[PDB]
Amino acid sequence: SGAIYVGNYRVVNRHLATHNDWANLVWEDSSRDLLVSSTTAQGCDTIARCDCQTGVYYCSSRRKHYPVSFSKPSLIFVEASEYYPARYQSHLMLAVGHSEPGDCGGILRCQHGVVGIVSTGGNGLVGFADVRDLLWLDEE
Ligand SMILES: CSc1ccccc1CCN1C[C@@H](C(N)=O)CC1=O
Ligand SMILES: [Zn+2]
Repeated sequence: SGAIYVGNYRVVNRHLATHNDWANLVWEDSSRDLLVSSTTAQGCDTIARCDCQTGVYYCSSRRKHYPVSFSKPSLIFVEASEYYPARYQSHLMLAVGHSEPGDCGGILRCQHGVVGIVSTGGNGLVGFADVRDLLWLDEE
């Protein structure tokens, strides 16, 4: 689990969104595994606006932050899971790293701020849903 809190927005994995998230919905995209809801309190995270390919992510199944090299956001085939059939997920970046299903939501960050959140994985790979192109998260 986990979320990004920027401005009056909460960014979560679409497959982990709560009823309160759906009842306060701003935007959702199943192909990206992302959902954004509105919040009453202002958050403290800043979004990275860059092309970094190295950063650090939080892995809840290890209680550790790991430095990683990750691919550019792309259209990647993701195996069937409890939440989606086997399909292509867009704006996904892959890295070598430990992940388990409940690791979704962990933040990947670089020197500029938050880059995205854990969304996929298995067999020593971890995939992150990018948020750097969502410029509207910085305003309103
Ligand atoms: C850290 S994810 C992971 C790790 C180990 C094994 C399996 C997984 C993938 C689990 N997933 C991927 C999500 C998606 N974005 O399609 C939906 C879901 O249930
Ligand atoms: Zn950066």
